[PDB]
Amino acid sequence: KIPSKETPRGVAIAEPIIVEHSVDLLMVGGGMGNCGAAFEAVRWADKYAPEAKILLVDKASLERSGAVAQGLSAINTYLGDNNADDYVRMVRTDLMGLVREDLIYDLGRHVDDSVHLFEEWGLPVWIKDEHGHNLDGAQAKAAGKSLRNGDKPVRSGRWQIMINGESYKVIVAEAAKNALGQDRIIERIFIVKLLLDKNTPNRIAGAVGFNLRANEVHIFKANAMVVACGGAVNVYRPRSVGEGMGRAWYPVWNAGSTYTMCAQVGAEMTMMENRFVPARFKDGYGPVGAWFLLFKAKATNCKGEDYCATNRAMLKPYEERGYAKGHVIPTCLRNHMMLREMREGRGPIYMDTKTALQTSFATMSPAQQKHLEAEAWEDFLDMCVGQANLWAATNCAPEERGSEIMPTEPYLLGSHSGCCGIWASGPDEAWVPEDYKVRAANGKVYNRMTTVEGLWTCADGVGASGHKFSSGSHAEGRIVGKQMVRWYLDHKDFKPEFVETAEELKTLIYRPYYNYEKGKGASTCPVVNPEYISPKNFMMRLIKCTDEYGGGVGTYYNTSKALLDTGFWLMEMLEEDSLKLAARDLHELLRCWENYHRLWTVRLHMQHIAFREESRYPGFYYRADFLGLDDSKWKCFVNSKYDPAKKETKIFKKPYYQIIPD
Amino acid sequence: PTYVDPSKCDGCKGGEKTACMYICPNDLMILDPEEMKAFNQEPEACWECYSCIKICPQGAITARPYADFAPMGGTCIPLRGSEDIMWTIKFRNGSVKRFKFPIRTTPEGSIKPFEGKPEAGDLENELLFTETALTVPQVALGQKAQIADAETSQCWFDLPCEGGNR
Ligand SMILES: Cc1cc2nc3c(=O)[nH]c(=O)nc-3n(C[C@H](O)[C@H](O)[C@H](O)COP(=O)(O)OP(=O)(O)OC[C@H]3O[C@@H](n4cnc5c(N)ncnc54)[C@H](O)[C@@H]3O)c2cc1C
Ligand code: SF4
Ligand code: SF4
Repeated sequence: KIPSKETPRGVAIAEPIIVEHSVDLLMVGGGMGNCGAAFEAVRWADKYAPEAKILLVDKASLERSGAVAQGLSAINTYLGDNNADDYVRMVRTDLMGLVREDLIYDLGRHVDDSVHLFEEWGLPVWIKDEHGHNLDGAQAKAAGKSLRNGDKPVRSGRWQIMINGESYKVIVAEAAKNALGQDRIIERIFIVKLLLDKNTPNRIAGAVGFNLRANEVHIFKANAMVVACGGAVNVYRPRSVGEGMGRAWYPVWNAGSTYTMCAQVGAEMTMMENRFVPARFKDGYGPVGAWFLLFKAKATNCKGEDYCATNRAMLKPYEERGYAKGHVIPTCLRNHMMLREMREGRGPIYMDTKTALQTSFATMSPAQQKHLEAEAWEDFLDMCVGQANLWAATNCAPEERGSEIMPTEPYLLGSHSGCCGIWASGPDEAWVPEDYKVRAANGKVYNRMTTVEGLWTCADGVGASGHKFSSGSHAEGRIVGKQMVRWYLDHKDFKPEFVETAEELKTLIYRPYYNYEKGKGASTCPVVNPEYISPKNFMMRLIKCTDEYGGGVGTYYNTSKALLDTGFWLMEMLEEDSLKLAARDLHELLRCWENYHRLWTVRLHMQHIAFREESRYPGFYYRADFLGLDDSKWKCFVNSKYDPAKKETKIFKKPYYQIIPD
Repeated sequence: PTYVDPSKCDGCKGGEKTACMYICPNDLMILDPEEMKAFNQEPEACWECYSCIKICPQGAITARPYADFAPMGGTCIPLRGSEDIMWTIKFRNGSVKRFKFPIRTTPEGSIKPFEGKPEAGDLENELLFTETALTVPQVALGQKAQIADAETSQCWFDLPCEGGNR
């Protein structure tokens, strides 16, 4: 009855074992990024470094881990007939002008090759038949048509292609597995720290983590590594605060690890001020696109009018400066026109699918009607099942009643329609500026390497180069995978060493366990206890602070220097309080470290928006005290570098080089 | 969020992987070893990705749509085969819609990542092992942005305030 007697329900938690690993190439994460990295690295190692120990570690199991967990309905990056210059041009417009164009171009001339590999591996890809009618992957194979055979995909926009990608991730994880084998892949192990070398300055040396199935602290020594662990979600308070805390657009388990693990160790960060707030179906966040273009269903306010047309004037200052001109509005400016309809109470923003369906069903045959309905529903069943559940629940089959649109709480990501992350290195060509190249102590420049020597990142990891999506994420991993094998061979005789001992690392990882053990006697209830703090409560206290002072949903994405300052004041009592986190079981120890990653990132994101004295992303967030954009003082990137020894962050401007014209 | 049907769940007696517990990307599925029944240990952290619902051999796991905004009665049930997936959507009012989609063209566990493909080439160029040539920007510029920095446009000299030698 008394709560402290009740069983913890997680795995166990007890004094950990400590198991070390000496490895040549480490890979932290197993999403789209590292599954590309592993695939590439093995091939180069099998020829040039077959004795080299390669290891991939993942929080979950590789088969389903990451954003592509329930699969996708589209691949959003595929040139094929398109040139990588208009690719850079489009990503620049969408992300408000300030992007690393060399990284985007470099990502362009590699990306299609991954998509071509995917099909070959078993991914069902949609292809136009001959009379311009859609064929699904299974029947495209049956017909004998493929991307390998250059047959032009279905495509719902210059850059995207349609797929039956429910098993997308498992197909990719399979290729990474068969290249590595269940001997270079250890799953169900969460990495928390990242250690850098005791000897040479600014050089990476290792990583610490823990097993989620048994009490073990893992210490990894390494020569070169990728940290690609996705973006940051649940850093801001969501629109559903009960059980709906799990229904976010981007995967709820993205704890902002990639961002903090590297920033914490001295890597130069970039564009952390950038966020992404998508406009999706209310509460379930399912994709809208298909319903709009397959049936011509539009967004209407309480008056039934098109708010895009009504609020055109809002775009004047931007199009005159060349940011939006002629019905090619950036995604952020699209939901900037949405917000005024909301804050002035002319909601709800409504997709009338009822009347839009009954009109389009008149100009289609009964069998042609089943086909366009089955395409549209697949956008949920292949991409976002939670939404289909909501429609099942609310009696909202599109035939009989429409649905609501709502902009989501901010998400921090670099691979999708955002660009916050880590300052990476350009390829080293004539067309790449010198400031865009890192180049190590040995003088050579390795592609996509951080300013920390020997550390790589990709896909959500690298900032200022958004719109990679599931294909670019893989392609970037491939780029890195090679550079790591290349790095190892140039630094073959390294031997890494840490300033901290294995015991010191172990007592750090399990601190929240000791916190709980030493303080549990104080209370009859394990949660309400003055000695420590629950990870679920830490989670809540943070997302509240961020919502109210960092420009979350509650404040209509609005912030200022004053609001941020109050934020920071609470933020660093929370930083202090994190030292007194508590774990009853292994699952709680996981949350304890994830929420600590969640703090460091969301704080850094705010420190960046505090610095940039303009509102570069209107509709995503506003600086109330600096409402408009300013190309005079702020046409550039905003970078930061954390000092480990001095526990100080230095936020500075970093010049932007225009490469692709227009 | 997801829950387990106790009458269907056997706790995975053979092949000592607990399918649900193994697969969950968010570490939410966990087995009670004595009872040989599983559950979701933290339902409010469920992304409702169906990973565990698909992998369950007994089919014991169903999804109750988020209680704090989704009304009762509605449910989605997959049946993921070797090369295809069948969905059945049961509505609150009793309606039923069914679907069938392709998931994979090739057999499970068959990908030979390197078989047939070129061997590793030059460690010093930007070519991946499967590539032979790469595009170079149509027209490439090196135009630095340059930022004014100075907090004033003010000038108190008579002469432009440009060649600021001191
Ligand atoms: C709802 C939504 C819809 C999307 N639709 C499309 C689309 O239509 N087309 C398209 O091309 N792309 C789409 N994407 C975007 C695409 O999924 C991402 O760009 C891509 O998955 C990013 O891959 P990643 O490298 O960041 O790794 P992710 O796939 O994000 O996975 C991260 C990996 O890191 C691991 N990890 C996390 N933390 C740790 C830890 N600290 N220690 C060890 N491992 C850790 C996780 O286990 C996971 O395996 C969509 C994404 C979302 C979720
Ligand atoms: S996979 Fe299914 S049968 Fe096995 S333990 Fe989980 S819920 Fe029970
Ligand atoms: S639906 Fe997905 S995230 Fe939720 S418990 Fe099942 S496997 Fe985990």
